[PDB]
Amino acid sequence: SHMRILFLSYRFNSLSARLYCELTEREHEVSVELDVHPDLTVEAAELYKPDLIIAPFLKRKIPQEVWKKYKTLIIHPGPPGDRGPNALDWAIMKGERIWGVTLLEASEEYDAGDVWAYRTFPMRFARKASIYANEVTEGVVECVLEALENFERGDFKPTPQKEHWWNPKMEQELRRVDWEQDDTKTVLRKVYASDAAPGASSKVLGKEVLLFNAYPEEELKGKPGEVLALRDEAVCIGTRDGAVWITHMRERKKESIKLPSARVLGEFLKGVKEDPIKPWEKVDFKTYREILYEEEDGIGFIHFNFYAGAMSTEQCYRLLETIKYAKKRPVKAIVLLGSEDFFSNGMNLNTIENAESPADESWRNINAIDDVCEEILKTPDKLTVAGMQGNAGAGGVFLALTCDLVFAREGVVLNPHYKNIGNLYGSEFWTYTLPKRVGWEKGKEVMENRMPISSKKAFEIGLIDGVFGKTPKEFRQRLKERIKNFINSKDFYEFIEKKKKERTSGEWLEEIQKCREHELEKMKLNFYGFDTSYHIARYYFVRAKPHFRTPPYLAIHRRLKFSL
Repeated sequence: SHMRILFLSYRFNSLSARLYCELTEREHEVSVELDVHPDLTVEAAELYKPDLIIAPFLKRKIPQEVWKKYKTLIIHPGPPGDRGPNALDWAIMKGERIWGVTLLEASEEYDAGDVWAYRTFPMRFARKASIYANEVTEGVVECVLEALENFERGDFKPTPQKEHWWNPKMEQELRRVDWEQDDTKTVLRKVYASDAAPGASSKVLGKEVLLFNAYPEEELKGKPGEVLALRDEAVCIGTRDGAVWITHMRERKKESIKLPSARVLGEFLKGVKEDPIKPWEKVDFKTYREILYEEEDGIGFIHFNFYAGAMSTEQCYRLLETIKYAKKRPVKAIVLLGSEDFFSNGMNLNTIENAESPADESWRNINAIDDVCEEILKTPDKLTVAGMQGNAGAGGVFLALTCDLVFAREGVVLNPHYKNIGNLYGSEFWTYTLPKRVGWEKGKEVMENRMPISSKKAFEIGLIDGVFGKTPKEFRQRLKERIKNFINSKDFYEFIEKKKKERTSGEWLEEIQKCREHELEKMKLNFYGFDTSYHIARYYFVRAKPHFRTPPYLAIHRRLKFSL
């Protein structure tokens, strides 16, 4: 059973990429056609002639002549019988305690098809994007693998829907945050239901904005809608009964992009006081903590919750400060944990796109990331560990590889390449870390591959040191257990005595410095050379510019020497 499967996807988003990994790593073939026009979707089915069509992420209705000719399965982010385009938004706005995902056949009426598989799960009070990236994606993977088994046996009959309900597209009026009428929990619900799209509309300091990435505040209080403090470019705003932090906003203009709240609001904030909290401080009330540092059992853990996994120049320097602090503590190991949803995705393209000179900000950002990487590498007397709870890509993958040990949760998706951002050369000392892990030949193959790999595949090829745990929490618990065991063994003290010798030698230090210099000269060419392929790719990505065809690297049915 080696099937030829066609994905229909609005964008090749995280769910599409997770399912791509699960299917191709089982030796099925997956071709992708992006959702551009029904005529293109029809042409792609006729060109590729799939065994099976899966639609992980649909915008347009599938043309009748496709799904009447090829078995076509649709992913719906709600339990059986739920119908409509904003299933998750409604489930969060309504406060459902149980939700689910359904794999169902295409049909004439919207979301009416017979059910092939479904999974249910308890709801978290959390951002829509986090539900989609964790509970929904894990459930969808189980549905799809189950349906491939059913499909190959050949006598499967799906289950028609009995009871069902329809929720229309959710309107902004329902999402809009009113600082006077809404208590903190209501603000949270509205932002969570709208994050990472379309955002919850609001007014702040006179500006019509969309709100993203909210956190409750318990100490600071004031008048509803008053800005009470600034902290790492997040703003804290009074609610009816309290206060809420908003880390990111987007103005409601055509050209505008999602940015840290301080950069959107700008001069309007003049006079607000920064309310700093160091990551290593203990607080016993709820508040916004971008970076958290905690010690347990001789291990120092650094959580860094950078929105979208994107690390701006300033977030890099804040992370560096915390690594430096940790390296002065009496810990045996330092563990970089990122956030539950992302380890890191590299440079912050939005803050780069927003800068007066994108090229100068790119140069600032890559040097900031490399300063973090350098500090990690030059840690002679402690174990360094990257714990990837969530996806990673571009410079974020190579940040992890500077750690002595790299572990990832099961189901993490990796993009260890730059082919989506204008073929950047990359830095982060990859010319040192990558061949030490896979060899030069395979390392070059890894960075030429534009398609994603799973953390299981990354472990099998030697790119990372282990993969375990189904959820972020389970992964953190097994990670701590495994590190705790190592640092309490004789093997750890032998290892540190060797590392102390290697990482203080002049030879090793000149080696890593030469790798940084050579990488940065290439990135300098990328950022400033006459070829501006990097800037062009960044513009299309940050601005979400639409596609007018499916590139051949996605569409196998549209490659030059394609036949049969």
